Amino acid sequence: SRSHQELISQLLQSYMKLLLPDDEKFHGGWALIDCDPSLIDATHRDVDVLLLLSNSAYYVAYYDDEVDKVNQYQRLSLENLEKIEIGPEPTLFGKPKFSCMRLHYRYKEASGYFHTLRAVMRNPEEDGKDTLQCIAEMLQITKQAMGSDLPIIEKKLEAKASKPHEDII
Amino acid sequence: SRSHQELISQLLQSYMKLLLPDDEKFHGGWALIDCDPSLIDATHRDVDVLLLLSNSAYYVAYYDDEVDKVNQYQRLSLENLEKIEIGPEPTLFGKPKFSCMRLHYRYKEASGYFHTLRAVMRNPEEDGKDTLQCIAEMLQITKQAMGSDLPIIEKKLEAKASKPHEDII
Amino acid sequence: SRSHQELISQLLQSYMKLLLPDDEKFHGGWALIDCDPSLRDVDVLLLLSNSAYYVAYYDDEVDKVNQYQRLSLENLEKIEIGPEPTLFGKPKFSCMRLHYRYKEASGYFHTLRAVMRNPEEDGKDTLQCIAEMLQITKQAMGSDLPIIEKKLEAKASKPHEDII
Amino acid sequence: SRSHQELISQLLQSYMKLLLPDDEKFHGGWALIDCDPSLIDATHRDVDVLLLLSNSAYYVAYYDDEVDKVNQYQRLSLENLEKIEIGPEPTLFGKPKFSCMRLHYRYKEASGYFHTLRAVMRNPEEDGKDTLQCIAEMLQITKQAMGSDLPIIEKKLEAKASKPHEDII
Repeated sequence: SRSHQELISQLLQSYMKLLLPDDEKFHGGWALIDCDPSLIDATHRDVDVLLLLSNSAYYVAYYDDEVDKVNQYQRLSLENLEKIEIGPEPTLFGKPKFSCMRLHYRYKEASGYFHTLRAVMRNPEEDGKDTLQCIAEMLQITKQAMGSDLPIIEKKLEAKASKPHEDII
Repeated sequence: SRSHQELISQLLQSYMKLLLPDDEKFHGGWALIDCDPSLIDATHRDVDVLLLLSNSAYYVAYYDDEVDKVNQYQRLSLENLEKIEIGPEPTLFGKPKFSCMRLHYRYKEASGYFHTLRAVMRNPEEDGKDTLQCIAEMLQITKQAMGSDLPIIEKKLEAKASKPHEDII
Repeated sequence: SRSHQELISQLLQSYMKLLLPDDEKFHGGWALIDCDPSLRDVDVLLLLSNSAYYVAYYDDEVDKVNQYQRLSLENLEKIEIGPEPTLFGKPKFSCMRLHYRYKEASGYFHTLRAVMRNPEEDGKDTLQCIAEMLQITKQAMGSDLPIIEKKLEAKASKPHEDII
Repeated sequence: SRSHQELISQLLQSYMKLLLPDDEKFHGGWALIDCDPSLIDATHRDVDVLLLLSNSAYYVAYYDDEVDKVNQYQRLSLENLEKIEIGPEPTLFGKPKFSCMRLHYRYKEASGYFHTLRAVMRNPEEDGKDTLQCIAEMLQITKQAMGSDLPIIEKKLEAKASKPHEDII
């Protein structure tokens, strides 16, 4: 009775209804990599990051390095997204290799909390800046529909780690 | 047992795993609206469209207006995406308001198949062209990463309908 | 007798009159560099009127023009903007390809890039802008002009011939 | 003997040497129109303006309405160009459809001197903002290699005329 299309369709419906609250509607989603240098071990390893955008919130979810699972998750209201900075990666040595985007957010009435992300670039000689500008512009345009401005600022990224990230529902 | 946070994270990883085939990775996804005049009824109601991009394919899902679920679903290999056109909407009379994005694809080795999409915008004084240029750009580099090319063309859009779309897994 | 100023204004008047035919208005002009390999930067002057565009190549060691073309906007088929068709490794910068009909034949094109001071600068925005003026100028006078973003082909244009 | 192409070649050569000082190289040039109410001849028309850019200077020339003749000529050093404002034309009433470009220059250590220009080309449909943005971006990129930075502000333009312009060599 039920066809492949009907099954994959019903799966899509159910999962838009499970991921987001009833009042929220999907706008955009991007696969990204964590750009902040972590304080763990030597071997350089890409941390997958998922950024999802609705009409009223943006979602940041971090993936475990080796296995397929989510280590850290956050639903963040758009009003608390203060500013976006886009510029050369804050490496601890060498020339910056690519661009990263830093999303600065308000948490428990405080600043110093930020996510620094870059796009998955399969071409080594590709900057990645265009992709991040596009993402920032959609975050901006969406926040503006709520009635609030969001500055997108081009500048060199400060080599600093943002206040410990806590999980948020 | 598991916390509220643990369940949400689990649902998320499971979703991203089910959404695409084993070998594919998610790159990006966007909520859009069908831009071409559809021939069931000639009225004023937006047809919602979901566009997903993997490393090897893009996915187009049309939603029923009455209910929040699919009416049509297509997985389309990136090899078959011929070109993208971006210009003013093909209005049957008078001034075109917004820009639309036309994705020309090859189906059963035949051409003349296309999706015409636009962005959902909360500012009537914004043509949405930048949002569409961004999406086209990600489709372009993704295809360039797999070895081929994808022309993005700025021109006027022609006042013709696409060949009927068929569901494809 | 005339002043320094009066002479300067008269020179400018005379120049804009001499630059183009009686029935043409100047719209825009840009200093560019040849992007294609030749069979040392070659300076290129591109000029735009209401009905035509002008391409003039400069010799590499002397201040002189050695190739000059007036091309009607109706003969400009399409514009391609994308990374330079290099013969080695990574393309440094974007180039703009102006495809034109010459005596009812295709395969003729100029590949040009912007004069860019900062080495960490693509120069794509500058070229997008030039193409946008060529587009609207042609559209007001005649047919539409496609601007295509893609990777440029590693082919060489059909030999350029001079047009008055 | 000398061919036609040879003659136009030496005409182009000598004249790009007569217009500019010996150490100045032509970057760009645009035909524009005065947005501001004329002060020399009060009545409303479309005063032709030529804007030329070299590596160290920009040139502004006002043509006479009836006969083609330079009524006002200014060579202005890029260092004295402090800001560029873009946005709707300054009217006394109602809706401004097209946008203008206001270049503020410092003259004899004093401010309040500006040129308000708009693009010649357009459809009544388009505001002409994109063109002026491109010009602004060439003036910015040129001055910056040479000197101090140049901000481009998007804002409403008062229609406040700018201190009487004096001819400069």
